[PDB]
Amino acid sequence: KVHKHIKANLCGKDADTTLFLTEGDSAIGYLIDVRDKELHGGYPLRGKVLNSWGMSYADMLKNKELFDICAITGLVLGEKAENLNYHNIAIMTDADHDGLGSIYPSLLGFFSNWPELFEQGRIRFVKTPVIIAHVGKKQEWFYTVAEYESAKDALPKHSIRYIKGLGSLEKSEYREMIQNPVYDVVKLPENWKELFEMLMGDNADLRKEWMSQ
Amino acid sequence: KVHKHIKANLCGKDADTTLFLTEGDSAIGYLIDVRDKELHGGYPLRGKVLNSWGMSYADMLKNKELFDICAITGLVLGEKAENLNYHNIAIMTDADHDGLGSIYPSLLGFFSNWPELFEQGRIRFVKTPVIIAHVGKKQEWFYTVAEYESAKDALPKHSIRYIKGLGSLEKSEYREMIQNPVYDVVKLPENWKELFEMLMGDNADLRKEWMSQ
Amino acid sequence: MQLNNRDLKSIIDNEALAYAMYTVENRAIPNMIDGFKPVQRFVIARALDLARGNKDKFHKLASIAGGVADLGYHHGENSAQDAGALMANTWNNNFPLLDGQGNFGSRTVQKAAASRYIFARVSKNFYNVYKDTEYAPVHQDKEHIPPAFYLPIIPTVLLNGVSGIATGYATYILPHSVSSVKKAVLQALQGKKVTKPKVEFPEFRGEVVEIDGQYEIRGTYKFTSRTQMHITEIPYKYDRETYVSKILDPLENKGFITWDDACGEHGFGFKVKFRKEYSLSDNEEERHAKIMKDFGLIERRSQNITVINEKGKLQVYDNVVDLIKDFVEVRKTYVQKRIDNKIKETESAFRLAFAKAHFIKKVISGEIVVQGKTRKELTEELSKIDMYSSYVDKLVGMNIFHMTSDEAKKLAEEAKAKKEENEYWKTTDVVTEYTKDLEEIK
Amino acid sequence: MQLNNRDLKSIIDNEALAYAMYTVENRAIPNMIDGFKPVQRFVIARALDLARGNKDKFHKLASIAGGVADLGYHHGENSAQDAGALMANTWNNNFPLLDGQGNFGSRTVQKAAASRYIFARVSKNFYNVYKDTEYAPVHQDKEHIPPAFYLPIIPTVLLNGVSGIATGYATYILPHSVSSVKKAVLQALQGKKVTKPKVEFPEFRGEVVEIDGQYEIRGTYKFTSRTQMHITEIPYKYDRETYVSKILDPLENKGFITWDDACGEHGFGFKVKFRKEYSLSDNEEERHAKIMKDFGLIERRSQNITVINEKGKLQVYDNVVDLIKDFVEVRKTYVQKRIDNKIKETESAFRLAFAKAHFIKKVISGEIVVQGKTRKELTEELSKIDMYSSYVDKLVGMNIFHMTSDEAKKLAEEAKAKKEENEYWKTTDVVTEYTKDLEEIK
DNA sequence: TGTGTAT
DNA sequence: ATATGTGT
DNA sequence: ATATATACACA
DNA sequence: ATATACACATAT
Ligand SMILES: COc1cc(NS(C)(=O)=O)ccc1Nc1c2ccccc2nc2ccccc12
Ligand SMILES: COc1cc(NS(C)(=O)=O)ccc1Nc1c2ccccc2nc2ccccc12
Ligand SMILES: [Mg+2]
Ligand SMILES: [Mg+2]
Repeated sequence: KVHKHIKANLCGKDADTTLFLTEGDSAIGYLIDVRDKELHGGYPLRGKVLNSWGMSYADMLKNKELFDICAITGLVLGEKAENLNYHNIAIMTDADHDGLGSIYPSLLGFFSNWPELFEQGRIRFVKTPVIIAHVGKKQEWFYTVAEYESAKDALPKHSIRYIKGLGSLEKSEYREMIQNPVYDVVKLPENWKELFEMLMGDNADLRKEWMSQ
Repeated sequence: KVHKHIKANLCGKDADTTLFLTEGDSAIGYLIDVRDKELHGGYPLRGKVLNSWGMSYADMLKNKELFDICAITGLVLGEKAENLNYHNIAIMTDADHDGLGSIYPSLLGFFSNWPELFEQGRIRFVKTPVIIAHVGKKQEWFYTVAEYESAKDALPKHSIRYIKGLGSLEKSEYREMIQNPVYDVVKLPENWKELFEMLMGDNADLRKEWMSQ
Repeated sequence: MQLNNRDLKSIIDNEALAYAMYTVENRAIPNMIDGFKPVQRFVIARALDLARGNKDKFHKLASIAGGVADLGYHHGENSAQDAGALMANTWNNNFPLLDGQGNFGSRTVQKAAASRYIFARVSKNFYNVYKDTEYAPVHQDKEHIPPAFYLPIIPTVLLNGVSGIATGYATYILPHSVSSVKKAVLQALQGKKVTKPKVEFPEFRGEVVEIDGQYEIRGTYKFTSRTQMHITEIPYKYDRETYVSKILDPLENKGFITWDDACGEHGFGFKVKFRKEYSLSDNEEERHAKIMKDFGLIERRSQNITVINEKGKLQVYDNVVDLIKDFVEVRKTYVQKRIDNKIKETESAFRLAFAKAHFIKKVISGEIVVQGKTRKELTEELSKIDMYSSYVDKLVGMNIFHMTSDEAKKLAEEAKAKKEENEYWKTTDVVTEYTKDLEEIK
Repeated sequence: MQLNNRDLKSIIDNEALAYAMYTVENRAIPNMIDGFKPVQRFVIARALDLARGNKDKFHKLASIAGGVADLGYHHGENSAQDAGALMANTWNNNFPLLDGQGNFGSRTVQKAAASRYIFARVSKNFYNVYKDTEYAPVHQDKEHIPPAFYLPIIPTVLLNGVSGIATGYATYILPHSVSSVKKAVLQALQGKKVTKPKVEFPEFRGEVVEIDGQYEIRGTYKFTSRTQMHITEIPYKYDRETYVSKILDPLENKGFITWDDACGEHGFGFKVKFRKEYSLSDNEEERHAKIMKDFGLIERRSQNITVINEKGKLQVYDNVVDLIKDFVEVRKTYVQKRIDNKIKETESAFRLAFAKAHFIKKVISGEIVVQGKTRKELTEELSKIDMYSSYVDKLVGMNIFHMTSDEAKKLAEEAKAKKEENEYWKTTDVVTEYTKDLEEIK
C-alpha cells in the first residue's frame, strides 16, 4: 500500500498495536531489527509537518505525510476514529528543540481533529535519553538536561554521551527503549482550542504576548 | 512535450536547426542563456548511456534517455529516417575519458541504427576546449591535451585553467563555442557493423585481444 | 512500561516556548552587534579556522560548511552550505563578507549553481570591519566554540540587508550604504545629531526616495525621440524573465507599445516604441506617472528592524538612528574592555622584554654563569632574583642567535617600543580608538 | 561553423581505447603492491593528512572525501565517500585499514547508514603494515600528490578481499588470514617453499578447503538428537534475510523442517527440527551430504586474480603463491631503497649531531669568540671552520635551555649512540628488516 | 544474479 | 498571492 | 533527509 | 547529478 510503513504482524486487530512516528529513516532502520514481531510498526516523517489547523479537510489531505498517516492508521479526517488499523500512536522525535517543539506540537494539532483519542491515552510520546552514561554495568538514562545537571555529583564518576538524534542511539539502547518504553500520555486540558489557535493560528499578535509572559 | 528539452523557432521546418546532446544539466542551463532561439536546441544526458547494440527494438525504447532522444529528433528505430525534427545532431559531451570514450561511442552505436544520417553529415561531435589559456593578450583555446605540449614552448606567456567539466566554462567561452561551433562529422567506414560487435558485443575475448595491442 | 501523565498545557509552555524562543534567539534573527544569525556565525568561524595562514585559499562550500558540526552546530550540514552561499554572492552583496567563486548568476538572470560547487573564502571586508574577535564574549554553553557575537566597527546588520523570519517575530533591513552608515556612526560617536543613512542597493544606477518610511526604488528612462524611449534602469526587485512576463509582454498584448531587447553585460537596457493605442498626453507630469505605473520602475519597501541586543533578548527598533546609537554605545563598552585587555597584555609584554634585555646584558657582561649548572640548578639559582622570578623558563628559553651583540640593541629597541605602546594604551580613551578604527574602513 | 572529417575506426582506436585503457589501469583494478584502487588511495591519503596530531580523532566521511579533488581526484565526491565507507567497515574487513564508527551493520544485517553520517580514521593496522609511505614512487602526473602506490609489509590486496570489474578484464580475490600471509611472505623471503595461505573470513566459525583452485566454504551443524539439530555457522555469502527467505522457508513450506532463530553478537545460529516428510537416512555419509546440500552450507568460490603490477600494466597470476613471490621480489627492492635512504638520513643526522657536540664543547671551552659579533660575523666565523661549514642555519640556532654543562655530555652521549642507529641501517639486508617488520604484526 | 568505481 | 532564509 | 539507471566481467 | 515540501511574519 504505502512504502516505508513497517507493518506489524497483528495490525488491523483489537490488540495494542503501536505505531512509532520516528523522525527520520535511520531510526526505523534501527527499529526494524529490535522491534517486537507484533504490536510494533513504524512510519518515518521526512521533514517538517504541515500545520493542520483551519483549512478544509480536502485541502489538508493534499499533503503527503497526512494522507500517509491517515492510510496507515484508521484516522479519517472528518469522522470518528474508532476503527483504527493500529491501537496506539507512539510519536518519537530527537532530543533537539526542532523535535519536541515543532514536529511534536504539529502532530498534536493534527491529532486534535479527533479529540476522542486523547483521554483514551492512545496518543503518546516516547521518551529519549538526552544523556546516556556507562558507569560500568550501570546505564544512566537522563531524559532531560535538568536531571543530569542536578545529578552530576551524586555518582562517583560517569562518562556522558550526548545523543544528537535517534541515529546516535546504539542497537542495545534502541531495543531497550523499544520493549521497555517510557511513555508520556498527553491529555487535553479544559481549553484546547484556545492555545492551539494561539500557536497554530495566523494571528501572530497573540504570540507577540505569548513569548513575553 | 518532453522535459529538459529546449526547442527552437524553426523545429520541424527546413533549416539547419541543431539538437545539442550535452552530458549535464549545467550545460543546458548555460546554453539556454546563449541558445539562438531559432537555430538551436538541447537535451541533457544524466548518466552513462545504455549499450544499445544487440538489444531488441522492444527493449531499446525502455531507457528514458534513449526514448527521449528518439522522440525529440523523431527518429524511428525500424523505418528509414527522413523527416527529422532537427537537421543536425551534435554531441557536446565532456572532454574527460568518461565522455569521449563511453557516452560518445555508445551514442554513436545507438545512432548507427540509421546509417544514412552518417553520410549526410547530420551527426557530429562538438569539440570542447580543454587548455583554454590567456596566451598573449586574450584567451586562447586548445582542443586536445597533446596539442598543448605541441605548442607549450611556442606560447610567450600564458595561464592555465583546466576544464574539468562542462560546468567549469563561463558564459563567454560557452558563447564562443555555441555561436562559432567546431564540428567533427562522423563517417562510418566499410566495416562499421563489424566494429560495433568488437566493443558493444557480448564477447570479452575480442575486447581483450584489441586491448592487448 | 512507565506511563507519565502530562497535560497538553505545560507542554506548549516548556518545549513549544523553547522552540519558539530558540527560533527567535538562535535561528533566524541577526544579533545587533555582528549582524549574524548563529548559523552564519558557525560558517564564518569555520571559514576563519580554514583560513589559518593561507587566507586566500578558495575552499569549497562543502568543506567550510562541513566542519561546523564540531563547533556547536546541531541542525544538519546541508543548511550551512546555503547560509554560506548567500553571503558569497558577488552581485547581491552591498558589502560581502565571503568572497566567492562559481556560477553565482547575475541581476539579469538570477540563478546560482548548486552550493556544493561554490568556492568561498573570508573577504577583505570581514578583516576590515570585524575586530577584537579575541575580546568577544563567551557563550554560556561549553559546546558553542564561536563567541556569543563578533565585534564589527560599523553595524553590519544594515549594510548587506537582512530578511529573517522566526516564530512570532521577523526582521527585514534594507541594504544601507557603507559611507552613510560610517558617517552616521561617526556622528553618534562624537555626540552629534545622527543623519539617516541612505539605501544603496548594489550595482544600482537608479535612485531611492524615502517618503513616510516607504522607501521607493526608481529606475531611469530616456526619451531619445517622440516614438522611441530607452529604459536605462529597472528596480532591483525585477529580473529579465519576470520583467518580460509581467509587464512588457502584457504591454505587447495591449498593443499599446512594442519593445526591443538591448540587454548586455551591463545592467538592464531596453528600447520601446509606442503604438496608437497608447496615450501620449504632452504634459510631462501625466506622462511620467503613466510610464511609472505601466512600466514598473517603482518599488515600495519598508523596514522591520528587529534585532537581538547584547543581553540575548529581542528588541524591535523604529529607526536606524536608534540602532546605530545603541550599537555605538555597546561597541564603546567593548572598546573599553579591549583597552583594559590591551594595557594588561602590553604591560606583561614589557616586563617580559625588560627581563630579557636585563638577562642579555648580564650574560654579555658575564654577570651570570652559564657553564656548570643544570635545569633545576640554573632555574633555582636564577629564580631567586625577585625581578627574575616572574618568568624563568621563557626568559632562559632563547637562543645563541638571541644573545648577540646587536641583538641586545634590538632588544632595547623592542623594550622602548613596548614602553611607548604602554603609554599609548594608558593615555588613549575609547573615542580615539573607535574613531581610529572607523576611519580605516574603505 | 567549421567541419572536419573523422572516421569511426579512428574514433574507436583513439577515443574509446583511451577509455578502455582508463577503467582497467586507473579506476577499478587494485594495485598489487598496496591493494588500493586509485580512489581508495586518495581516501587513504586524505585520512592520513587529516589525522595529523590527533590520530585517534574520528573525522566525518563527508570531510574525509570532500578534499580528494585537490589531491588529484577528477571524478566527483560521492564515489570517494562510498569507497571510504566500504574501506572503513568494522566487520567485513579481515584487516581493517580504516577504523570506523557508525551504523555499519553486521553479518546479520548488512546496511551502512549513509556513507556520510559515519566517522573514519586511520586504524592501527594501517600504521602497522604500511611501514613506509615516504619512499613510495611518485606518480607521473604532476597533479597526483599521493604516490603511485603505498608500500605495505604484507600484500593487503588478498588480506581483505578485492572484487573489481573493468572493461575487458575483472578481478576477484578471496580474503586471507594475516598469519598465513605473514608465514608465506617469510618463506618467500628466506627461500623455502611457499605454502598456500588459507582463506579466513572475518568472524567466521566455519572452515575452508582448497579443491583444485576452487575454495569450498562449509557451514557447521551439530545434531542435538535424531529429531533436531543446531546450525552454528553459515557461509559468508548468506545474509539473514537471504538465508531465511531463499533456502529456509522454501523447504520449511513443504513439510520438511521447522526452524527458529538464535542470533546474537556471534549470531547466525539456528535451531531446526525435522518433520516426517524430510526422509533422513541413518547412513551418516549420505545424510551428511544431503544436509550440507539441502540447507546450502556448501559454497564454492574461484579466484580471478588480475592486478596492476609495478609497471602499471595488467598482470594475471594463476596462483596466489606466484603473487606473493613477485610481491616479495619487488618489496625486496623497495626495502633496499628504504635502507639506502635511511643510510643517507643517518649520515646526515650523525654529521648534525657531531657538529652540535663540537660546537657545544667549543663554547663551553670558550674558544669561540662570541663577544663583539653579529649574525654576519657569527656566520663568517662559523662557516670558515670545516666541521661547522656544512651546518650554519640550524647548527647555531638552539635554545639556551638546550645547552648545559651536563646536557653537553648528554648530547655527546646522544651523538655516540647515533652510531648504533647508523650501523643498524648499514650492516643488515632486506631479509632482516623485512623479518622484523613481519614480527611486529601483532 | 551479485560485486565496486564512474556519470 | 508572493518573495525571503534557516531548519527538517 | 532519501530516491532516482546505466557500464563492465567472470563465477 | 538532480528532484523531492513544509514551518515561520509582514509588507506589497
Ligand atoms: C540515467 O541516469 C540517471 C537518470 C535519472 N532519471 S531519468 C528520468 O533520466 O531515468 C536521474 C539520474 C541519473 N544519473 C545518476 C547520476 C548521474 C551523475 C552522478 C551520479 C549519479 N548517481 C545516480 C544514482 C542513482 C541513479 C541515477 C544516478
Ligand atoms: C515533506 O518533506 C519531504 C517530502 C518528501 N517526499 S516523500 C514522497 O519521500 O514523502 C521528501 C523529502 C521531504 N523532506 C526534505 C528534507 C528532509 C530533511 C532534510 C532535508 C530535506 N530537504 C528537502 C528538500 C526538498 C524537498 C524536501 C526535503
Ligand atoms: Mg567528468
Ligand atoms: Mg536534529
